[PDB]
Amino acid sequence: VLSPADKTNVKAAWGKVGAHAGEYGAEALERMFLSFPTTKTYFPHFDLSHGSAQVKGHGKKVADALTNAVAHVDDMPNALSALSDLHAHKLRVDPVNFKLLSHCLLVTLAAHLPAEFTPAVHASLDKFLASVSTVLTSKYR
Amino acid sequence: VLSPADKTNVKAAWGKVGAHAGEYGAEALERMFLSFPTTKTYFPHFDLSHGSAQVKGHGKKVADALTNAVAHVDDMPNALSALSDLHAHKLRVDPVNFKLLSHCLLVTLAAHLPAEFTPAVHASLDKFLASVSTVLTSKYR
Amino acid sequence: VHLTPEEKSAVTALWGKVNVDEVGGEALGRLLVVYPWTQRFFESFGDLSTPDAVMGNPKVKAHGKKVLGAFSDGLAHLDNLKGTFATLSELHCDKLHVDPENFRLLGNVLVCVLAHHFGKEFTPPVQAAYQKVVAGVANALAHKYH
Amino acid sequence: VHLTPEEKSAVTALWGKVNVDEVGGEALGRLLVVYPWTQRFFESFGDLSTPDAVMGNPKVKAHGKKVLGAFSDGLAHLDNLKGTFATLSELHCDKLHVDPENFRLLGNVLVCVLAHHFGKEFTPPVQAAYQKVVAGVANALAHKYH
Ligand code: HEM
Ligand code: HEM
Ligand code: HEM
Ligand code: HEM
Repeated sequence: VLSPADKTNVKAAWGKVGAHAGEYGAEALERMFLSFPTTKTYFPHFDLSHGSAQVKGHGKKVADALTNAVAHVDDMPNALSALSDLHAHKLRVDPVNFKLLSHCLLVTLAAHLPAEFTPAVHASLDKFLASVSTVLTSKYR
Repeated sequence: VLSPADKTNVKAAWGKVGAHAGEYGAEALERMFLSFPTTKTYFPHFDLSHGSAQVKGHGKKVADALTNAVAHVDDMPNALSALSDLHAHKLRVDPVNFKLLSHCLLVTLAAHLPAEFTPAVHASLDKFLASVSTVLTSKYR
Repeated sequence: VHLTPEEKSAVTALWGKVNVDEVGGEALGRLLVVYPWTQRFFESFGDLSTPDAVMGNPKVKAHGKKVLGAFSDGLAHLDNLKGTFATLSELHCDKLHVDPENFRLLGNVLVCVLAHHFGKEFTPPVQAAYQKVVAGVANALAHKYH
Repeated sequence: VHLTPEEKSAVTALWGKVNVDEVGGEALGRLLVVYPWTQRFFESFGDLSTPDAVMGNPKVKAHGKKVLGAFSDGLAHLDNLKGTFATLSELHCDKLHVDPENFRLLGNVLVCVLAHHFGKEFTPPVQAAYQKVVAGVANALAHKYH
């Protein structure tokens, strides 16, 4: 559960992402695919090569979903229900995977926003991502 | 995140516990202490012997908080704020310990309410206990 | 896993009462119902749409019997779990890539099933003994990860 | 853990550029801030009341050095991590009873710290190599639990 401070931190940092959103999203996926190769299993029909346009496109989708979550922070389940359906009901993604992507996103943010990635913001971002993961792995409809 | 049917299942199951809530929380604690001895570390000042009156009184407390949580299912963060403060801020309980207690509670319920402990109710209580656990392990005030 | 003689006696006595044709099926079904992402591994089993469909699946029960069998094997070789489960570890880890936390969940649901069927007899000390066994089996299965 | 020559090179080269006096403290500090239950193990360190307090604690910075020294040790003996961390496993498992998931968290925060420090140089393939190292270390520390 996020503190008001958490929400503020998240809005501030995610805000600084801006139009890089998608790039950051694609980099996080590539980091995931290389570091934890088992995750590729969920993308049987993707071109997971290095400058893959498929991954770039997907990265943008992921990044947009996070922007959506930020702009509905106080009522995530309602805003992300379609994503829960996909991830939880249709794909049946093992929750462990969410920890891997969350980690890869944190790594990406650290590598790009050195001044913003303070311990306090790192803490809020981790908590936020765990919140999002919980929604996407639950069947609540 | 709990579905409306999860909420119904918990309310119904918790209803059947009723009068024995107290005895059940005490048994759950005892099961945890025996099965996962590392958990005893949080209670150095407790008599953890079999019929210890301390555990019995503590079991009541635990059970009362769960009853409250069930009653405030749509509003847990608000309802459990004080307990979150204690467990997350003051005691700094490692989150793994909440999975151990949740499991011991389910075992106690299965043992005492066999007819009610259907697959669906089991599933609903598990999610409920995970939700309580999340609240108690996060600092959000 | 080291069980005190009293613990071994307790474990054995309860295990002698288990319905070998049913319990593993109950355990496997409950895993699929309680932790639904685990269904991804059993898509070939058919209808797993609802609790009733899962619990009534013949493939779930048949498979469950195999699982129970592995637990019986472990009970008889507590001294050498890693050696006993070597092949199962390779299958689950190397071939299926089942995350090790899942091994822990199945052992815990097995415990919940025992508590369900044996109520009174499943006392705290008996559960404690069974928790050691199940942790032992889970660790042996995840050995390839270690 | 097995790193291809290419991976070991990449790891090795970056590590020589790590500020050994500071990176360990940053990593320990962030563990304490990000996963606050970990503070319970460092009560004797003093004031860990605020992120600011954690990060400026002299004991946290000093202890951080020791932790980093351990990682350097692993890097020099990827070959026998288990042998290498035997005494540290005993400390953490049987004397401190730290849940093993905590070992993985520290390994991941170190990775975050490296990324923060090196920027673009901490590429996906470099990270991949570092992940194998961090997992190997955590697995060696958790040995007594296995
Ligand atoms: C922060 C967590 C995540 C977010 C916000 C997220 C977001 C998304 C979005 C927005 C989509 C596309 C839906 C559409 O078509 O509009 C998607 C699809 C998908 N996601 Fe995720 N995702 C997350 C985690 C994961 C993880 C951890 C995995 C598995 C390792 C995963 C596997 C997939 C797959 C396989 C697809 C479908 C791709 C296709 O077939 O086109 N997701 N996700
Ligand atoms: C289902 C989750 C849990 C609930 C609902 C719960 C509930 C409670 C309640 C109601 C109290 C006493 C509050 C008061 O009246 O002052 C308490 C105290 C405490 N709890 Fe929990 N608890 C849970 C999990 C845990 C776990 C997993 C641990 C550690 C293994 C733990 C350790 C403690 C300790 C050490 C105390 C204070 C004891 C004392 O010094 O008297 N709790 N808890
Ligand atoms: C205590 C833990 C477990 C034990 C003792 C166990 C035991 C077994 C056994 C005896 C088999 C049959 C092997 C054979 O074909 O001869 C098997 C197969 C299988 N297990 Fe497990 N299992 C465990 C946990 C899990 C979990 C948690 C999952 C997934 C969530 C899983 C997924 C599978 C699958 C998909 C197969 C099918 C292989 C096939 O039919 O080709 N197992 N397991
Ligand atoms: C990859 C993970 C870790 C490594 C490599 C590591 C390394 C070390 C080292 C080198 C020491 C000092 C031993 C000595 O005095 O020579 C130490 C001590 C200690 N570690 Fe860790 N550690 C790790 C994870 C953790 C975690 C996750 C925690 C708790 C959350 C923890 C808690 C402690 C404590 C409390 C001590 C203090 C004992 C003392 O010096 O009196 N460690 N660790």
